[PDB]
Amino acid sequence: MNRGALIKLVESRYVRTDLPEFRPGDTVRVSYKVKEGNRTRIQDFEGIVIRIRRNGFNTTFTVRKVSYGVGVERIFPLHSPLIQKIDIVQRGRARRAKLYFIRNLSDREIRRKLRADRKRIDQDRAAERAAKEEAQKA
Amino acid sequence: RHLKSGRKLNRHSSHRLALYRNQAKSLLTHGRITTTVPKAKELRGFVDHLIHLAKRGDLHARRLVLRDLQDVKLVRKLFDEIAPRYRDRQGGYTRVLKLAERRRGDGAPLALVELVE
Amino acid sequence: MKGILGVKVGMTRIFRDDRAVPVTVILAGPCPVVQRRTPEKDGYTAVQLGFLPQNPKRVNRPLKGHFAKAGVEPVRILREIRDFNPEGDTVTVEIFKPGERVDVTGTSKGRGFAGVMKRWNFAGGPDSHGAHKIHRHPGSIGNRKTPGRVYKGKKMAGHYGAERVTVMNLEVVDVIPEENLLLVKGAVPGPNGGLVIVRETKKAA
Amino acid sequence: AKHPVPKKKTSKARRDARRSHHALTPPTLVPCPECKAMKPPHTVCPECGYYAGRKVLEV
Amino acid sequence: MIQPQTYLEVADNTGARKIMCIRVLKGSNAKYATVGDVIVASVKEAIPRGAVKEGDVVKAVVVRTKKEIKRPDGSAIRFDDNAAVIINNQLEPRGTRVFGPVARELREKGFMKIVSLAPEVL
RNA sequence: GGUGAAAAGAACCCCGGGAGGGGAGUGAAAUAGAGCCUGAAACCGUGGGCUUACAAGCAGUCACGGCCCCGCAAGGGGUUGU
RNA sequence: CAGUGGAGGCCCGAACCGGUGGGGGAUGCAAACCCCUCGGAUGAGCUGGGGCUAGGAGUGAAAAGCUAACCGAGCCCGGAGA
RNA sequence: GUGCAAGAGCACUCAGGCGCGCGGGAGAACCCUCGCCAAGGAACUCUGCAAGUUGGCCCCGUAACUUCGGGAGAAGGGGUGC
RNA sequence: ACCGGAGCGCUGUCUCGGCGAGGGACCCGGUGAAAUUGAACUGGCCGUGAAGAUGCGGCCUACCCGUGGCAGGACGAAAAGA
RNA sequence: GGGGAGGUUUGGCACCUCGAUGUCGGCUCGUCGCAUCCUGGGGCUGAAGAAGGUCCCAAGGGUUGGGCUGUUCGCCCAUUAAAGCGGCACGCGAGCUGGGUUCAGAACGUCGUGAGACAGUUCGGUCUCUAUCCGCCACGGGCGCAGGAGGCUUGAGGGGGGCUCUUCCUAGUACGAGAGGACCGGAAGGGACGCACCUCUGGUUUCCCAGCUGUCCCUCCAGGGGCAUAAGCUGGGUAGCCAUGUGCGGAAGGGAUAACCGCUGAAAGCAUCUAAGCGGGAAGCCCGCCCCAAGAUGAGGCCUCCCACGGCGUCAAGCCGGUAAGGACCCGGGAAGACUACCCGGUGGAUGGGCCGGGGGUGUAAGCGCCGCGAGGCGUUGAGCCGACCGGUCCCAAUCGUCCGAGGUCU
Repeated sequence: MNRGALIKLVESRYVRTDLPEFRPGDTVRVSYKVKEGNRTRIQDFEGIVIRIRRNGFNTTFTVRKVSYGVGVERIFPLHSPLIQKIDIVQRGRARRAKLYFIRNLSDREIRRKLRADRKRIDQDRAAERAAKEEAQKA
Repeated sequence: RHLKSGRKLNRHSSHRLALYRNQAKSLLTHGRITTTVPKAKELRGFVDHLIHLAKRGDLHARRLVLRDLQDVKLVRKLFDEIAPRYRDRQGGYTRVLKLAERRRGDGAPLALVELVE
Repeated sequence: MKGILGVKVGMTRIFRDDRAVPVTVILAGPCPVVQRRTPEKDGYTAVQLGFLPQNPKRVNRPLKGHFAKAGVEPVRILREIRDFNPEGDTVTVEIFKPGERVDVTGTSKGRGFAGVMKRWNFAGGPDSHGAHKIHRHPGSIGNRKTPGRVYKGKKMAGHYGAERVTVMNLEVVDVIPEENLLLVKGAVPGPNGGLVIVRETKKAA
Repeated sequence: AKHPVPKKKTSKARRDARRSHHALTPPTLVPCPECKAMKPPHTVCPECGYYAGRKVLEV
Repeated sequence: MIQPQTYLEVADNTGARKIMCIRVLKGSNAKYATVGDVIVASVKEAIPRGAVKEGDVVKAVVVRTKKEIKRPDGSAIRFDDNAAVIINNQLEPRGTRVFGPVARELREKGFMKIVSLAPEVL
């Protein structure tokens, strides 16, 4: 009855691995929702991301995403009702895994400080229709 | 609620390092060394880790041993006799053990470290 | 009017329903029946349950290995659940499907000597202005020359922590009888690695 | 020489009670393996030793 | 966590920019307001050429906290500030043109005209 | 301010780093051992006798009782459970 | 008007002289100290050295302040065992 | 000596010179001194006491009033590395 | 650096506190004091009495000694009432 | 117009304390009263209903936050179920404050020729670290428990705890011209409070990682090094600790009752809650929940484990040197902790240091190639380093051993 971690990870039935790769660069598109008096809705929440607090199980992120007047920072949990959630434009060069400082002063200097990683795109294009080769053999 | 994390103490960061690093320094310098019991225990932990890193000889690990100690001389002695002997004795290379009396003149439990190959 | 032993495992948040749940899980453990208690011979109604079997040489003496049914000893003794009487078996979890709130009785983490500030929650004073002298002192006690004394059980500068605590009423989220897990709404006293028992609660009639 | 001030002479008996808790406690001992000496428990007697053979240097 | 004495703006065509908060309107010592909550308020300044003059003690339905309130969906969401909309003593929006995002927590307080006007329900 | 009639004021050995003791030896006396005549009172303490761990008190007094020691007996002493 | 020159119980500010506000200190480091902040900082400035004025007397950009750690009249000494 | 607009300022440090005449552990409250903090910003309080932000230098830029000297560093922003 | 009122920025002054660091406090070895002290075998309650009780009555409570810690009282010590 | 109650007002007396009883307000901790501020039970009504009015009963719980004044008080502000009154050396300075007050300075008015003065006023004004006894919060040691040792325990007797609001539905019906707007029962959400924990939320983490200037040092360069606090500055942060966070507690229900309302029923052919007889009926009362707890000297009960003089006491109680179950010392540490105690591990051993894996943090390092004169950039790469969390490991520290221990009153 040792290995307590193992136990607490055995009750982790939820195996959300069907989510793409995301890092303190950006995320972009979509999430889930509730709204209606009885469930039913899907609202699309994009934006530029922020924090990644990790527990493997609980682990959640938070996204900046800015609106009309001012912005909002939204903390999303990595493991169930978020449905597909799947990102769009990744980018990054997260020169630091802590995007608090943008919550302060950031407007045009948002972009000026948030760089991009073509690298990742190249990777996505690799895994793209090389998965067409798995639609052939191995 | 505290000491839930634990750590042998007294002094301060500056002197924590200073005492660890220098007692380690003067440790490998001579090989077998007398001191106080607690200082002894945590010291031997520290320099033990240092020697497991010494098991390799790659630049990075070496300078990093010099982050703690000093003489590249002492790092030659490190990586030329000692560190290559425990080549197949890994984890735990310190024999610190108690001693009779206590350091009279203040009443304090004694201990002593060894090479341990 | 029911019960079973256990030990503190996790505290997490299982996304049950569509609501997150702070969830204490408790390894209830296969706690075997042994020396029973009747009110004709003892004076009440309880059952003895040893926790986890780890006992050989280092046990020694009597054993309710004697009893009539053995099992040697756990590794950390046995306890008595009042109002209890099974049916001649060993027990772990199955006796509780979800939907059955239960009180959870466990030891509590220890805070050694507790300052009155972090015990009965006091002010201490001002963060300047007056004197830095008191600042975090329990203020004053009773009146002058009458009372003439201090109050027996007055909230004071003393100990807090190493205590027995019974918590009350928590939804048993689910039961894992394939192993030994009993997951309920998160709370539970003590460290993530200390003994804790389960007992059926009192609500309706 | 301030606020708290002993109001009366404490009794020699009282003295001897507060003292009744002191008592210069005795230590304990064990005999040295393969020699005749008394070292403290779990120690390495100066001249004597454990199973290894270290120190031994008393003239 | 809007507590008595807190400055905050409000997003309306109403013509009132920044109000202070008097007595959170709940428990007889509640003193802590979040989304959906209602504060008594004291207008410290506003848009002149109109109504809701500077000084008016007003009712206010809070729509934005800077310390994200929890969510049963596991998640949580905040804004960049602290804000409300000026409601009257009948409890109702004295504006007609709200500005920016507010929280669906408001629907758990069910003030639909505040929702139907919100151009970013979260 | 007082060792002793007298310096005879302690050679030798012993433990001991010395400090100081412990046999010897000095004298009537070392209970005169060196700021030592005669050393009282508080004052700290070594051992012995009596009693004390369900009890509320100016600390004693009256009586009963037990426990310990002289007394031929019968009586006396010290202590303290009520 | 432009340069120049470089006036000042001028300004910011070390040394140095002050001693505001909070804090510590309170049988103290200490019979006034220390810690953070402080006002002046070429002047009616600060100071070394040698000299002078004193007890109803001095000195005083003045408080009854200082005159040797207690000054509405020092200090010791005497009358004086008021 | 280097560095900072300059400086007997400040940081490190030359030469020189100490480690402060109890130390060893533990790592409780309350204390001393010190740092950081959500959302709120004087709601604290006799009082913004206290601490805080602001801070160097260059440039841009400055109101009522006035004895025309001042007010002025008024106030409000920009820059600073290599 | 003098005494009111206001505002702006800023902030553990506050809501309302949470954590951390060191130096004490705690244990071990060496050194080791003060004011105070009628004697102590020193409990609450309700009464009493030179009107404010451990001690006097009445009742109830209380196994014998400490250590860390808290200041109601012992009309607490200090100052032969300013 | 009368008679009382209480001892918080203004006061009469001058008994304790002048070889000293620190006189106002604020703070923190409270508590006791009930003449009740709110909540709960209700009678009377000029009580239709809602709301109110007064009087009974009843402390269990609760009794907010700001402006102005040193202020107690009091007016206002927004709230409130409600913002009670009173005592306790006008509670509380060997707990804080030191705003008020009456030290020495100075002033305005003011009286006084005056020195000075004023139940006038303005400004400034040193509040002492060591708890000896009772007391009070916690932690042990001594003996006890009329065999000995380990584990499990009954609850004698305590301590905590108790609260309250809002809409929805019954139903726009009962009441009522209308406006208004219900009782009876049920559904749901909130505030303050207590309780335990860290998963999420968020703060802390004193060396876990990254960045940065001056400087001196190795060793020239990259690379690192210490001072810049008791981390030199910043950007981050796991465990642990934490409220802002999380889950719960009050309850439900049982028993006699308070005020009050009912039945039968005489005394007294009638009537009457009463005299014997019943029933209903409070947030109160005893509970039921939470916790301490056999030093409950009354020292309880349950379960197992243990050998009979061993050599003295010859009778009647014991004495003594070693054993049996056990227990101890020391050790290894600890979500246990001032110390002590408490717990677990002690070579038959995963307790701790180290090593290896997971998780976590930081976020691509030292070096090497390539372009750029270069600052650096590009690759090397989600790399390096790894504090606590999770485990696997005898690698090294828990060796060896010592000591205590029933030898089983009596009727």
